[PDB]
Amino acid sequence: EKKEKQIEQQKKIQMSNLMNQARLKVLRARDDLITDLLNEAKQRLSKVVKDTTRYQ
Amino acid sequence: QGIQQLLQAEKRAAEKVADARKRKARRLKQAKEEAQMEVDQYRREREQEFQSKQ
Repeated sequence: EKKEKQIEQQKKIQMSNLMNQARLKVLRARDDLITDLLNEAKQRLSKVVKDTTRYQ
Repeated sequence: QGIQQLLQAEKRAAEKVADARKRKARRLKQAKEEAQMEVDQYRREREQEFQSKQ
């Protein structure tokens, strides 16, 4: 009852850490879709600097 | 005669008391080694619990 209980407490922690890393992976991929969108908004802002009538 | 033979007839029952100790000296130990070889069922239980752990 000590071998079976210490294995099942670590088997649950092995599965719970797997879904913990799965939750952070979709959250980190969602952050990359905001990062390049912010990066795309920065490159399109430099084209407003390119023409002179809209920039002034 | 009668007095010397009655001490040898009591000596036959004197070995009946030593056989009464012989029946409780081995049976206390021949069953205790059977109570120590019963761990092979417990080694079978640890081997069976290593199957469900696998």
